[PDB]
Amino acid sequence: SVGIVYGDQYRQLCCSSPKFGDRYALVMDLINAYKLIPELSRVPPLQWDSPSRMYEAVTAFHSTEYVDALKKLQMLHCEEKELTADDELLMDSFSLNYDCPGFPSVFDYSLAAVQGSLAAASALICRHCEVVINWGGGWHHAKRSEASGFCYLNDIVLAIHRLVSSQTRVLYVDLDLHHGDGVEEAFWYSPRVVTFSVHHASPGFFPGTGTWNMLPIFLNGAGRGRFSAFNLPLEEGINDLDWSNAIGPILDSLNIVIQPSYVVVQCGADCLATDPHRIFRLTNFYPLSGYLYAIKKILSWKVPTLILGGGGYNFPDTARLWTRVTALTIEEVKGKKMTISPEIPEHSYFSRYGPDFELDIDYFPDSIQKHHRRILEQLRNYADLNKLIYDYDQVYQLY
Ligand SMILES: O=C(NO)c1ccc(Cl)c(NC(=O)c2ccccc2)c1
Ligand SMILES: [K+]
Ligand SMILES: [K+]
Ligand SMILES: [Zn+2]
Repeated sequence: SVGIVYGDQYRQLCCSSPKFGDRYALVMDLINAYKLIPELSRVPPLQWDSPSRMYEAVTAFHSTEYVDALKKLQMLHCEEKELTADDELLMDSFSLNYDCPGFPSVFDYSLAAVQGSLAAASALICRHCEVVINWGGGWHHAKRSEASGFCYLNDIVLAIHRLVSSQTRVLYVDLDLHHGDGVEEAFWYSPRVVTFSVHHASPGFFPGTGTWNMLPIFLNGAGRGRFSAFNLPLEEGINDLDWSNAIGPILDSLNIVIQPSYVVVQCGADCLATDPHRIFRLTNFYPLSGYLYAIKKILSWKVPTLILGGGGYNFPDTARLWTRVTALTIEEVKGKKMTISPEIPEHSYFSRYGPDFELDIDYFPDSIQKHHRRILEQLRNYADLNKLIYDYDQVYQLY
C-alpha cells in the first residue's frame, strides 16, 4: 500500500502561507482529478495529547527557545500592534525575518508539515505502508534554532529521527535544486543517517553549502559521521539525461553499500525547466524526467520509503510533476498500471493549467566524472570506517 498525507485541516494550514499559497491544493486536487486517490491510503497528520507532548516531539531536534519564539511570532502576527524593538531583536536571533517572515498562521503552518511527516514515518514503521507521500513536507533548510529558506521547522529531520530510533540505517536523498543543508547538518555526526544532496551550487547561490569548501576540499561529516554526508553540485543548464546519468550510479552504489532500512526522498520541484529559478532543465516527461528516473530507481530497491515535497515555485508545473511521481509510486509499489491522460481533467483548478491544459510541462528541450571518482572514494572510506561488507568492483562497475 502507498500512503499519502492529507486532511481538510491539513490542507487549510498547508495553504496558509504567503510564499506557497495554494500550491498544496493544486497538487492534491490534480492527484484527485486523475483518480489516483482511491489507489492510496490516507495517512492522517499526527496530533498530540498535550502541549508538553508536542514540545517533546518538536524539540527532539529544535531548541525549546526557538520553538517558543516561533509560537510567539504567530501570536504577534495575530494582533495588530507592530512588533516592539525587543521582539524584533528576539526574532532576528533566530533568523525569523527577511526570507522567513511571520504571518498569522506561521507556527501552525510549520508544525503541520511536522505532523504530516511524523505520521508518515509512523505508517512505515508499523508496516501499514510500503511508501508514504507527503507533498506538504520536505522543509530541508530549517536548523535547530534557525529558520532558513522559508523553512521554519525541519519535518525531515524529525521524521528521520523517528525512523532511526525504531541496526537501523536511513538513506536520505535530496533532489531539490537547493542543497539540503539542514538535514545534512542535523546528521553530520551520525553514520546511521547517510545524506545525499544533488543541487545547483555557484557563487552567491542559496544556501551556499554542498560544494567545495574555501586546493579546497569537500567536507563530508565529522566524528563517527565522517564520510557520511554526500553532495553532488551541478552546473546550471543540466537536462534530464545528464542529471539522470550523474545521479543514477551514485544512488545505486549508496543502496548496495549502505543497505538502508528506510529511504527518505525530498522531491523539490524547483529543478524543472519551467521553475522561476530557471537553473536546471528537468521535466516531468514520461515516454524521461530526471525526477521519475530517480524515484523509479529508488522504489526498485523495495525499501520502505518516504517521499516528500519541498521547493517548487511554478505551482501548476509542480502539481504536474508530483502527480506523475504519485502515479509512478502506485505503479511501482502495487504492480498495477496507472494510465494518465495527457490532458488535464476538468476539476477545481482546471483554469490554472492554461493556456494548453496538458500534463507535460510546456518546454522544448568531465566535471561529473571527477565528482563520481570523489564520491566513490568517499563511499569506500565510509564503508571502511563503518566496517561494511561490500563488493568493490560491483560498485566500481556501476560508474
Ligand atoms: O526552494 C528553496 N529551498 O529548497 C528556496 C530557498 C531559498 C530561496 Cl531564496 C528560495 N527562493 C524562491 O523560492 C524563489 C526564487 C526565485 C523566484 C521565485 C522564488 C527558495
Ligand atoms: K538537493
Ligand atoms: K550523516
Ligand atoms: Zn529548492
